[PDB]
Amino acid sequence: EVQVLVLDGRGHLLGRLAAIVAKQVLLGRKVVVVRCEGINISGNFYRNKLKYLAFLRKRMNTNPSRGPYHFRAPSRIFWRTVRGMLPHKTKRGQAALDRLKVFDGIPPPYDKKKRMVVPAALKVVRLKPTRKFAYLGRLAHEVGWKYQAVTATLEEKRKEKAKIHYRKKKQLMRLRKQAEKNVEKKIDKYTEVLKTHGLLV
Amino acid sequence: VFRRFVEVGRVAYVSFGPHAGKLVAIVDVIDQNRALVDGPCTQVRRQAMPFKCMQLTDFILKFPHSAHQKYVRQAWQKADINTKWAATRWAKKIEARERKAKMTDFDRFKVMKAKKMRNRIIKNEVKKLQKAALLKASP
Amino acid sequence: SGRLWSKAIFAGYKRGLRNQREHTALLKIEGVYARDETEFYLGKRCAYVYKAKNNTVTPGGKPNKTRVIWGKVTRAHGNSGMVRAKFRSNLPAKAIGHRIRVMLYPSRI
Amino acid sequence: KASGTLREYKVVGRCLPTPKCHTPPLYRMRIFAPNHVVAKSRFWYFVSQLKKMKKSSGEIVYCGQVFEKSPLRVKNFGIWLRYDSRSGTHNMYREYRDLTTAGAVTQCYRDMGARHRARAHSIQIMKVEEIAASKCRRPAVKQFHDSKIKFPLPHRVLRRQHKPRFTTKRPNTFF
Amino acid sequence: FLKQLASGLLLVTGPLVLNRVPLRRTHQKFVIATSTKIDISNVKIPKHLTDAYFKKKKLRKPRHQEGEIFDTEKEKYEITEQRKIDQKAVDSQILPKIKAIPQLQGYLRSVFALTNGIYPHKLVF
RNA sequence: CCUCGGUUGGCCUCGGAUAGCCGGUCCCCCGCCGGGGUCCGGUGCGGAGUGCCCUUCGUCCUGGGAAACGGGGCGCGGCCGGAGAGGCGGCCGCCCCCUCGCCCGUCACGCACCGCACGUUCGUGGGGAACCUGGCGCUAAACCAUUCGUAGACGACCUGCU
RNA sequence: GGAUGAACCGAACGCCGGGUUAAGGCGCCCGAUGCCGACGCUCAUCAGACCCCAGAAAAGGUGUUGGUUGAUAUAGACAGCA
RNA sequence: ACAGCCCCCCCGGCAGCAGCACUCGCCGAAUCCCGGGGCCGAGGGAGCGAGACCCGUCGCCGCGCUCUCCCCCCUCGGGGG
Ligand SMILES: [Mg+2]
Ligand SMILES: [Mg+2]
Ligand SMILES: [Mg+2]
Ligand SMILES: [Mg+2]
Ligand SMILES: [Mg+2]
Ligand SMILES: [Mg+2]
Ligand SMILES: [Mg+2]
Repeated sequence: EVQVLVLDGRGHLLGRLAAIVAKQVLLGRKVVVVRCEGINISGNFYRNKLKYLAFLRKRMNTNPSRGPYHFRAPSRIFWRTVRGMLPHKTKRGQAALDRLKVFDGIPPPYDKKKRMVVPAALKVVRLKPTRKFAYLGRLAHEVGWKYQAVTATLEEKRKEKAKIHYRKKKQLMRLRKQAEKNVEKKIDKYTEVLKTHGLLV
Repeated sequence: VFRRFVEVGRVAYVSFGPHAGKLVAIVDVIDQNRALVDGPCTQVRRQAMPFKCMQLTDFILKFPHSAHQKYVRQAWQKADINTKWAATRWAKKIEARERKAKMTDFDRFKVMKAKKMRNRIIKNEVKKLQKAALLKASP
Repeated sequence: SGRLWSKAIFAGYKRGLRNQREHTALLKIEGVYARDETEFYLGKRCAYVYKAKNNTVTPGGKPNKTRVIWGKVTRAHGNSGMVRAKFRSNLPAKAIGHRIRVMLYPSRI
Repeated sequence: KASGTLREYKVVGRCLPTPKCHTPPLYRMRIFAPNHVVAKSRFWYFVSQLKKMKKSSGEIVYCGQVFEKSPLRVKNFGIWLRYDSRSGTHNMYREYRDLTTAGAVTQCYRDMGARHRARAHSIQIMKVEEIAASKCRRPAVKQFHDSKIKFPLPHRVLRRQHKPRFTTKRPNTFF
Repeated sequence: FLKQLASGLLLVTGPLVLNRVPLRRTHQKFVIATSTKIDISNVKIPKHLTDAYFKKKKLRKPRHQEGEIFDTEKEKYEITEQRKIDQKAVDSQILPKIKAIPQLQGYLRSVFALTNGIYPHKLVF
């Protein structure tokens, strides 16, 4: 689409969400993934940590400063996964990669906006309930990410402010329902039209 | 925790497949995945049917398992499932979806006008209620 | 007064893995995500509208920067609402991931 | 032999008449096959194994599909078969619940492929029989012999995961 | 829509008082037929309203070969009194049938557009 | 003027669970709002993103409804909230406007350009030189050269100079 | 097509447009399953993942799933406690 | 029995019939009609006849009407049986 697609990374499987995001950005769409510390990986935490430690072991023997750059933030981990699914060594792939933004937590541009969900990448429907999974935030923290605590604190503050906003919205909606109850003699003429054509059961 | 159960006489709504949008009664259970299924008044002849395309309702009919069409149809007609289903909120939501989908361009225009006026009146009343509630002053 | 055309994305050319047939293009029409929904758009005119440096003549208007490569939808592609399009000239590769307008012009309804 | 939804075929054949017996005996088999061509091929395979017959030395006088005489009734099927594993041949008795005999045999082929990696060319179905619910031996079949059977559908996974592909609401699994 | 002409072009008049569309030809390939209809039976479409009637007229270029003085005159198309009379005659008997059903005149005054949520293949016209 | 083109309404946000959820309401506790225990509803999510909002032909006579405690100000001044990348949002006081804009009707008109494409928006777009027009404001450093030797292959670096 | 490859699998070649296939495929790279695909099996702190082909055996497992044969049991099995 | 299920009947009757209540096939001398999208337009003297003369509306194939006469139904001679 023409606007930015904001995806909440909580409860989403890494590779599934990354494949969807890669196709979206290749189709010329701006995608912003927030709360990348909430991304889940199937398989138990020790196995996933072993996978990332093997990735850490892969370095250039002659000069590690040139070698593979092992990014420790969950946002950068997800970004590298999407880059793995993109043709990043061509101009088209680099433009597609530039169309993607990743964040830990939800920063101020996007904490006041609705966030989409990709059901085809959700753990609840893609994973059996008996299986074990790992949290990307915990994996990143125990492999070297330094900002798990401050991100948690800022997320708690954001959740408090969102709770206040939601209480205000519920009060407004209650008042709207009361208003619809108050005026119905002057409303039933259009309510019947809406009910006839299927809007507003 | 669970309130709706797969059992003999349970009425299920067909979500997809060749019989989508119809009501059926569960006559028997086969191998954890299929059910012997019969809609005698909703025009679904007896056949096997997977549980994945079923959505259980709150109606349960009282007939023995693997009874014939006669007894299933009498159980359906007595305490008519069709009228009760049509009265439920589920079926009228389905009907609202259908009549919204089959709405023409002139109907869309008329709905736009009616919704415009309705929303404006409701918004004026909401503003009035907000101003009425704002006059709170008590130590 | 209104958009009057369906949005589509130039996804790419008809291709194998290692061969590319640039004479026909693959279009992703927005909101069309199944093959059975593509029948409406078959035969519809489609346009790749872009801007350039020099002014060109505009039919029924003053010259401006706008240029068009005209085309039309030929058949459905895949199972997921892709369509194939033939344009008068093969689409430039810089247009991949950009807007194509499906114009509704040869209406069958 | 590949598969699909198998069908039952009554196949009747005999040897060609010779100046040793003018009326050779007729032999009948039940063949579960995708189609009548495969049914005739399997009939010749089996009668070549059992009697001393060949397709060239004999003929098939009948090959007709056997329709299920009660496809509206759930019933229990016991299937005696033999198959070649990677390191031997074994006889098995399996049980299934189905409406049709051919469907039960198809279930058997899929289940043998799933549980024993047995391809359909390794499997010889030697007996299929409808059995009473009191003669069943497999608990997975016997547990459905309840006049008051009752169970919910606990964790209903969303299957329309791409319509819509992007949404605001997370799916519900409880219904 | 009123009638198909001899060339297959439709003759339409979304009445000029409603959306400024005169008695005018159009191509059936480039229109969308909606489901809403009015009963325009027993109205009198004039007989002279034909393809020859609606065919475009031109002035250039007799008595002039090389252009040194601009021949851009007459470029202002003129609405003929005959055309105005025909438009009035048709509209005077189409309009009462339009007013016979509620807010069809508002529907005809409005123009069609594609909202970002709506898709032409899912729309019933 | 020169150059770069994309785009063709918006959604201003609970936390989340999934072998469960969502909404509303009376009694207890804590600052007149929240958290618990009841009770009442909804749940193939209808307080529904399979959704919601806005909705572009424009005017002129012209009546009925909605409102009339109402909308507009690139109009002034003040206040508050927002720091994770606040680059944003909200509320008051004064002034100046129209009673129009929202629905259903009456009444006619507008280039009706004589079938035809790139139309329709963001948009007073981004970037660069330059002319005119006013008001309010500013009058600096860096480098070389010199010097230092905490430095040094050369660069670089640490320093000093009414 | 097999990522890659003289020999494998498909198929042999003038320059092109349209249609359809083979072998092989259809999460993303990368065309195509964005099917409300079917039935099961499997959790690996070296999982597994497709001819040639690019790594493994004997031997084990009270992991789990089927199957064969035999045995005991209301004349009360089995396991525990005495 | 205060539900039902299976088999044989002394025998069934009605409707429908590989069903427009989407349970399970193979087909078409036992097969026809209509519609939509896409790509294409290569060729260029076809006249046994007038003795051609406006550029051969021509061959094969399938049809209609007239050189017979009654009527019928709409238009006001034209159209349809
Ligand atoms: Mg190759
Ligand atoms: Mg290889
Ligand atoms: Mg080709
Ligand atoms: Mg591949
Ligand atoms: Mg693809
Ligand atoms: Mg038939
Ligand atoms: Mg030619």
